[PDB]
Amino acid sequence: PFPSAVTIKSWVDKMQEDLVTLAKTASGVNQLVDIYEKYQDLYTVEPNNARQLVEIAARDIEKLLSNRSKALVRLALEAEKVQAAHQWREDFASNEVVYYNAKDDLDPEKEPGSQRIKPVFIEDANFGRQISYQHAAVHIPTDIYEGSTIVLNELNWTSALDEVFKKNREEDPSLLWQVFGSATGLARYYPASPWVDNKIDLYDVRRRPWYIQGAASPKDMLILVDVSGSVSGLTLKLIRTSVSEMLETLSDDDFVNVASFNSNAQDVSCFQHLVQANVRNKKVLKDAVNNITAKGITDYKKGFSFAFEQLLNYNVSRANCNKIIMLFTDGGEERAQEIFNKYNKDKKVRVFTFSVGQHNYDRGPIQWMACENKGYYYEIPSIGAIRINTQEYLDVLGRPMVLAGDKAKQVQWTNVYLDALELGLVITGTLPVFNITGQFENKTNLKNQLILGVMGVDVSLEDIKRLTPRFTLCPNGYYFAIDPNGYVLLHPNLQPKPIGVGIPTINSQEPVTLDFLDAELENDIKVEIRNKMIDGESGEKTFRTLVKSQDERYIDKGNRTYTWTPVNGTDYSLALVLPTYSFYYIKAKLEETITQARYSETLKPDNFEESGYTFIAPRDYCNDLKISDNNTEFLLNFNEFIDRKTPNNPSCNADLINRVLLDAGFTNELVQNYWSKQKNIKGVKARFVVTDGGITRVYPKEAGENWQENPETYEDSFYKRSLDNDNYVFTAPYFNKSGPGAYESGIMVSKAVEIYIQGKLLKPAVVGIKIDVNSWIENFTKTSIRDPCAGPVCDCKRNSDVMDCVILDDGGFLLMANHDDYTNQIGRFFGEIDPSLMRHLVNISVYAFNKSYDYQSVCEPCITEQTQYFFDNDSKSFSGVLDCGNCSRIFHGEKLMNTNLIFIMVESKGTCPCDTRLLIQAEQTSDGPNPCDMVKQPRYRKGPDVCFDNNVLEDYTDCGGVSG
Ligand SMILES: *[C@@H]1O[C@H](CO)[C@@H](O[C@@H]2O[C@H](CO)[C@@H](O[C@@H]3O[C@H](CO)[C@@H](O)[C@H](O)[C@H]3NC(C)=O)[C@H](O)[C@H]2NC(C)=O)[C@H](O)[C@H]1NC(C)=O
Ligand SMILES: *[C@@H]1O[C@H](CO)[C@@H](O[C@@H]2O[C@H](CO)[C@@H](O)[C@H](O)[C@H]2NC(C)=O)[C@H](O)[C@H]1NC(C)=O
Ligand SMILES: *[C@@H]1O[C@H](CO)[C@@H](O[C@@H]2O[C@H](CO)[C@@H](O)[C@H](O)[C@H]2NC(C)=O)[C@H](O)[C@H]1NC(C)=O
Ligand SMILES: *[C@@H]1O[C@H](CO)[C@@H](O[C@@H]2O[C@H](CO)[C@@H](O)[C@H](O)[C@H]2NC(C)=O)[C@H](O)[C@H]1NC(C)=O
Ligand SMILES: *[C@@H]1O[C@H](CO)[C@@H](O)[C@H](O)[C@H]1NC(C)=O
Ligand SMILES: [Ca+2]
Repeated sequence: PFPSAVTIKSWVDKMQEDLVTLAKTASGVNQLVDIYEKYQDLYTVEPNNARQLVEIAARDIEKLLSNRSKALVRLALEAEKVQAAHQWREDFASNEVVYYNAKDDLDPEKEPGSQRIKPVFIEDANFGRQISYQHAAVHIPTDIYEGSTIVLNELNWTSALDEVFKKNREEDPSLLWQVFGSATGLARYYPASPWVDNKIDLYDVRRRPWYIQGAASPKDMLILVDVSGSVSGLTLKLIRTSVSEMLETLSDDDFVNVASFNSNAQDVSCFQHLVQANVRNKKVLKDAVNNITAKGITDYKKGFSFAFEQLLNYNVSRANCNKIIMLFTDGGEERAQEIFNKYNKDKKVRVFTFSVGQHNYDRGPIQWMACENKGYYYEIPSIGAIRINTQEYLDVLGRPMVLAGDKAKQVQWTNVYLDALELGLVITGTLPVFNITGQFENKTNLKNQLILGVMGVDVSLEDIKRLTPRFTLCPNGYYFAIDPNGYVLLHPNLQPKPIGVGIPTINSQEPVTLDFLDAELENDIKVEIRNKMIDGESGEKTFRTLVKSQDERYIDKGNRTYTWTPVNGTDYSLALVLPTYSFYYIKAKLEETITQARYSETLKPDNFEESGYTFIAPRDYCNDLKISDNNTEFLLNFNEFIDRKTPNNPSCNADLINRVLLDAGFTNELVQNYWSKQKNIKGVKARFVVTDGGITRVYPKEAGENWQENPETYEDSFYKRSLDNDNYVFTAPYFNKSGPGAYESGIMVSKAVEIYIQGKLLKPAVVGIKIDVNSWIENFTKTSIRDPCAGPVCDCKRNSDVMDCVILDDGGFLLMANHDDYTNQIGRFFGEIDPSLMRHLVNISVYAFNKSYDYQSVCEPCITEQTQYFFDNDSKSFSGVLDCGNCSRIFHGEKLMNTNLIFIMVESKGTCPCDTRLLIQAEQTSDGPNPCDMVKQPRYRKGPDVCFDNNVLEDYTDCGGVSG
């Protein structure tokens, strides 16, 4: 029969007592506590003033960005002057311009006016590529010829930029790239490196996001696509491709909507008013455009009366400047003067008309439409012209800002994106270069209304991470930065991968934009904090929050303090996250050389046998010291650097080395004093200790090989979980993996060491014990059953036909069970085993499911969706019958004290046959939030407030029709 409540309570208490006493008397929690207090005077406890740390880091970031901006300013000034001094030569001798071309074979062994350079590249670990500091490299795309009179002249006058490149690199030796995009297509970057290796190069500097950002202002684009009968065939395909390519030239500050009209206008997609050009809204628009079919009779007066009306909707968020209309058609007869005179008579909306396809229609009304209203006229007769014709409109948009003068020259930083030359995540500062030919004397201003190009300097996210040190903080603490759009400049979750836009269809260029709410669990307080950081305010917030574990299988509850201050002079805002225990940290004392030598003796490779297999985190301690992926090489390197020259050396971080050696001494003292006394423990497979300061030691040698955790202590998930929890934490092993299962490695349970210096609280180290599966299962079996209770089993035997005994963790994964096949399935989620039982537990509020979306994830032909189950009711007791289909199974669940395990004893599914749709806990490729519903309630984003959208001097006489 079903055991009584007092009997099962006693049974759970016995199992608890056994496990907790084994863990406490095997891993020396009190032992390390006593060691830490009684080895005082070798360290001091220093405060962590968040208001000071975040301000210092913000000031450092501001200084770095000002350094990066001064180079742009001086480069732009020099380029403007050199263009002002240039003479337009036409007769170029075969050797008059000298450059590298950055795309020629280095060994040709062999032009109209150019002489190539054979440069020398040695190496540079700062870039990873092979670079030359002697001269700059020029990239000319495949389409544009390098012998044209328009390209040779720039190849000549831009040659003066190399001196300023060298001057900037010698003033600030940390400059990565210094690129000068040109209006003709060529790009000049200072460190001479070969271009990226069918290998055809489609790169065009005039389409990169930084160039587009620096060449114009945020736009309000409304593409108007003609879908009448006449555009059927090749014209429709060209229109679709051209619209997609035009959508590709849009940033997050830009708002766009695509409409269509044969005889009555309609929105092409679910959007109705306007959407910002994210990576997802753009995909929605592209798919809706690719679904377009052509049928009907053209009606311009009903399409423009629709475009102008959606350009007047102010209930929604928009860039509120540069209201432009794109007309994609073939040709017609109606110019529709009445519509323009009615809607746009003061001429505040630009109109760009495109004549797509190969035909013989009247290209007359559309040229007049692009002429009367501000705009330019384009013709796309083939796929080749699509790129240039779609990218050219920025030249037209750039006139107001150049006419503004030396007021639009403001440095703007792009979103995080993967570098073209493979440096990883970078951000580029952009400064436009104006045309000042004949500036001193008021003679020429007709062609001075077009930009020469955009200057750009790249700063890597590694620099910004280096400006924010994290090793004085607890692993749970971290830094993050937010831009006005809400995306993260810095975040631990952010990874160098393109953002998943949707489910991968069967059979790097895009910016990496990850929102703050999409990098952590969304919470009500975290939205207010995000809004405050966007507004640019400084404040403190302490609140209870749910934090996802690093392994992403668990959710644990902790106290966190958010401190944020704006990076003044820059749109970005910086914030610091600190748990309560992280407010105080241990700083190692200088001590003496004898102590350093004694501590260095501990972790030598020959000393593994006594100390245990030692892991050292790959943290850079010296500039010459090189971190390695394999921990053995790094440990050998650290040993030889410490022993060979000095424990403390110039150009090395004294604090980090002192902390590491102090931790090594503490760990060796622990092991030799306590662990060595008990050579073998029946319940314990292995004893390991993980300590802040990047050292990990496990006593058994076989366990060291079995140990699969990250060498870095901060990256360990179990370490962070033990920090968050004040009780013993059990970590479920991985199931059906290449790594050894929980039969040779055991079950990992970890308890955090708590230190009380003065009244302060410190949690420097975490200890763990690996539990033998065999000892655990036999102990679980013997205590559960009562020998004289009854003939039929009152509790589970080794293989109970009826009664089922399984103990679960907070995540719900199975750690121990009576059944043999269940024990073969240790480490698996308890779903796929008794899914109806899990659904009942969730329904009665035993576990709480919280789902999220990972956007930077890779699948097999993407956004995935993850689920993470946690305990949510702190009631130690739950019972009930399952009320199964036509039946009912009785269960009782008791949680095992501190250890956090939960034992549930229920009947087998033979008794009451329920349905088994599994409750899966993995990540399943799932498309993310519907964009259509998310645009109705947008998030809060601050927007640039500097727009140059009109000047009255602007000469709109270059409309294009006349010049063709
Ligand atoms: C655009 O191309 C032109 C051709 O290379 C360059 O103009 C030439 O610059 C040369 C620099 O070596 C000048 O040579 C020197 O000029 C001085 C006058 O200061 C004279 O004594 C000599 O002609 C000569 N001597 C020296 C000191 O080497 C050429 O006079 C000059 N003229 C030509 C041939 O066009 C420009 O440099 C280039 N533009 C930019 C901005 O780089
Ligand atoms: C950035 O500079 C601003 C200047 O506006 C600083 O803000 C000032 O802070 C000082 C003392 O902290 C006060 O005397 C001023 O009244 C503040 N001005 C305000 C309210 O804007 C700010 O300290 C700097 N921020 C950083 C990151 O150091
Ligand atoms: C939203 O925009 C629409 C048009 O874009 C406008 O509709 C008005 O709605 C209010 C109340 O909802 C009513 O007075 C009328 O239906 C509309 N006003 C007019 C045309 O007189 C309005 O600008 C916005 N609606 C709201 C919610 O204010
Ligand atoms: C994720 O977990 C949190 C904490 O359990 C959820 O918040 C609770 O939701 C339940 C109902 O699901 C309410 O009864 C509680 O009052 C909520 N607590 C708080 C503090 O709001 C949260 O709703 C879960 N879901 C997601 C996906 O966010
Ligand atoms: C700014 O550059 C100066 C030299 O130009 C340098 O001393 C300083 O460290 C730089 N600031 C940074 C990189 O934060
Ligand atoms: Ca037609």
